[PDB]
Amino acid sequence: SLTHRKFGGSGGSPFSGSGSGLSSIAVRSGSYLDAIIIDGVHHGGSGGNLSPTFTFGSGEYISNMTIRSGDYIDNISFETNMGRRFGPYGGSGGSANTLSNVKVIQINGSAGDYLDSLDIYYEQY
Repeated sequence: SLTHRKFGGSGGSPFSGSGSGLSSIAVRSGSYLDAIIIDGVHHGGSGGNLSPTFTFGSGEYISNMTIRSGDYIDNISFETNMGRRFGPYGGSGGSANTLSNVKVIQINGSAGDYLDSLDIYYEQY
């Protein structure tokens, strides 16, 4: 069943993922998530360090995700259905929330200098 969940604060300007799906993800992070790079498109600032890009294989998707957040996105980590891991990247602030047994289909959000928020569209199993 398809649903969505917002994480983080109220600031920044809105962005969207590609629209249908999600082919690759990288982040910039320090103490917080500075940026999320979705399908090669940058959303957020130029601070922090750039992660390697995670590129989803055929039949591969985000299945479990842990996000630390307060007013911003502090940390992102995920696992896929193929057992691959991304992160954790970011700091230790905020509070943790986990999507468990999902299939993420799109990531939208809001950003300025940092990644303020994410709105994750996923199938909840």
